Amino acid sequence: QACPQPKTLDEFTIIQNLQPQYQFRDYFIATCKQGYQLIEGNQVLHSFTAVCQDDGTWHRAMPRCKIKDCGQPRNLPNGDFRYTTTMGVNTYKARIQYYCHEPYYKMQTRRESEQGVYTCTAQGIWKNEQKGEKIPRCLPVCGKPVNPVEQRQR
Amino acid sequence: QACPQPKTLDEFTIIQNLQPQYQFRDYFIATCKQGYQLIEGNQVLHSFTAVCQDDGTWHRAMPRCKIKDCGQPRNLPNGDFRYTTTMGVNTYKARIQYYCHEPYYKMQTRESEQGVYTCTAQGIWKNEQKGEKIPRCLPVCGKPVNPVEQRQR
Amino acid sequence: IIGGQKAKMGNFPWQVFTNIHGRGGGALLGDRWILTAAHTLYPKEHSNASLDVFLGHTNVEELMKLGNHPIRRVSVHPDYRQDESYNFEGDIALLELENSVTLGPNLLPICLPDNDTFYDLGLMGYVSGFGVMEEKIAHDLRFVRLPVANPQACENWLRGKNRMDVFSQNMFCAGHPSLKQDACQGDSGGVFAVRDPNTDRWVATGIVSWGIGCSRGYGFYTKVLNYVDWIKKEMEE
Amino acid sequence: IIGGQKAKMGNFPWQVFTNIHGRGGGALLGDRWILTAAHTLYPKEHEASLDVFLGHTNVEELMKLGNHPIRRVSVHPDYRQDESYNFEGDIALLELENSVTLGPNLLPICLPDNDTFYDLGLMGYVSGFGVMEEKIAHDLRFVRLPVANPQACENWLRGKNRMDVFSQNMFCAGHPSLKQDACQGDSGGVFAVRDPNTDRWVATGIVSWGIGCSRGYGFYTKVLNYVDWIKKEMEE
Repeated sequence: QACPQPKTLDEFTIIQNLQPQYQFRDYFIATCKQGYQLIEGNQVLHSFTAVCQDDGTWHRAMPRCKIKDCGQPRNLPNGDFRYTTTMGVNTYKARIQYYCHEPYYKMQTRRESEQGVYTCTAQGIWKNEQKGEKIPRCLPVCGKPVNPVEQRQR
Repeated sequence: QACPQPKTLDEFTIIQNLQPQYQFRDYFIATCKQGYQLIEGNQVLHSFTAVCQDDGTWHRAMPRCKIKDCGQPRNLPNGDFRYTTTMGVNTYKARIQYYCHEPYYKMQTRESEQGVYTCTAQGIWKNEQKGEKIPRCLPVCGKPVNPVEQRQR
Repeated sequence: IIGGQKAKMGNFPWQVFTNIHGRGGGALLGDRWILTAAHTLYPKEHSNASLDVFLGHTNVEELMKLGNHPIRRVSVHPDYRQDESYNFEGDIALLELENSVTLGPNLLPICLPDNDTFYDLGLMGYVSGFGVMEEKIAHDLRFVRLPVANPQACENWLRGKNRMDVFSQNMFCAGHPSLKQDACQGDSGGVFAVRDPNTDRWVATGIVSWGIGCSRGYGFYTKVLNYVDWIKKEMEE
Repeated sequence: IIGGQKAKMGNFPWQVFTNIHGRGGGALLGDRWILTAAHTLYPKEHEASLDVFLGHTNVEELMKLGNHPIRRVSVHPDYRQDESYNFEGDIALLELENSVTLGPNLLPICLPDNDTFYDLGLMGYVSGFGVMEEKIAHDLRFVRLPVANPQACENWLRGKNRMDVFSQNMFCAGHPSLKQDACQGDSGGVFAVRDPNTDRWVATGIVSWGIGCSRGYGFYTKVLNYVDWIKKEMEE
């Protein structure tokens, strides 16, 4: 009453504790490597279990593992971002740098200026090593006119 | 030369401090009644000023005041809402009542009844008590629906 | 579970199935925490272990089909000692789900106890589990109904056997050497569940922890009441 | 402004145009506050919308940019509308319903943090859309004025038999021999000093009162002494 050996459809799929033999009532779990998520059809899954049924057939067809996508970075009121990485690619390990509209706005600080670096992490969301998921804050700069009546020069 | 007398286009537009004459360099402001907003084309405005230019013309055409729309209510994890008011209408003075998926979840509390949210003059859904923040449904523990023993009248 | 009956759907909606170093149990708290016994994660005697956790059904095969529930975090109580063979003090742990589960008629958490009367002599409680039966393996949840036992008598019994096992104020004991009903291999980590007579709310008063053999003795259980603050502090979010 | 010059776009990016009981000024703080003079909201005689315009030097173009609605008003508790020679506490704060977007022609001014901003002879600027010596102004103007000796300001009032309140919460600028002054329509604008150590611009004062306009001393609400109050009102 045995089931076929489990079938990996890509390099990013991991089978936890693979067995030599698989029998009725036994099971296996599929996970992915750091950065990738389980897919079945065009749908994301949180987990995957396949039970070996009494006829010898797995109750479920092996999924795939594909690269996570943190989505479009959130908008930064009075700032913007630029990619340090391939333009418009929001997948695992992608990197952006937020900046404010200077000299009119200035980024809020403290650590210090490897400043608004956000990378698309294993957990599938944009994070900065210090501030985490929360985005930066652009604050009004005071007293620095661009066309002042007097100003210092060298 | 003088500019034409200002020209309301609907019942909900207000002209602040309407002048009998308007001459070059003068201006008027338009606002709306509680719960209405300024519209020009397909675009919403925060304010409106018209300026009487040197050639007798207003630099800009009178807008309209249209009823404010609060949008789709925020979804409630493990709950929902029903309209006390016309089904699907998210306009000023509209009313919804949130509720939780009882008996499995229960609405967090503390002055009942208030999962009630009306669509206010500011054009956002608000509860008297809670404000803009939506309710919270919490797990209910120890109340199985098919229990092995239970009390009985 | 020995001397028990098959559970029906909805009877013990908090019951959890784990397969970490072998079969074990637990109880849903809230919609994303699982209470169980620490020895289930860090066994006494001794292959390398996945946190496998299935919920929401009474039939082991259907439970598995519903899918594993990934564990984001584990908290083992500081007083537990893996290396001490006859000391189950603090045999209690807490698993956090990466995602909260949707509640329903077949999946609902158990309350925690708030007072000492849940441990009165002769109060009857329920232990459900997927553990072993007297003569065969169980493919469905089963349960028994057991009396809270006199801890003086439990002491008398351990002593008659010359056993030096730690039996502390953070444990209590249930069943009776004359009764067939008990927990067995695979039932550990499940709860001893008391229906508050005054309230009709179901409450986790203990965690299946240890014994000597299975049937026909006294079983020992972690006094959940004594960890309720510690549990609440780990759930503090 | 009397005896001044046309401001250029960008010279005074915090400058604000009000039209409440007549023409007045203000200065932007942050991106949604406006500092001005109480008497601009609550005049001495009078016995009135909050029309606020920002972001340009030409009055017609200020108005085309559009009004900025005011959500909340804070007048300082010490201002007394109904006494007539007492401008104590002539400071107020307007909060915008919506924050403005900053740009080259629209930036806030800083607040002062010490008393050296009121040193004898320190030069500051006052900009305004007020009346000129012989015509109405249709574009922002400014003059450059020296901080004055408060003892001499007192002496000058003593000389005219004036009983006006001149407190420690006011200072004076200009000089009786100078043509340069604020005038009708300039009240509520700031006296602005460029810190020489910093190159940053600071609102040390608010145009408040005088005896007529040209060739006298002008009096300004001493902004330093209300900074704690400004910040508290700015934090609701």
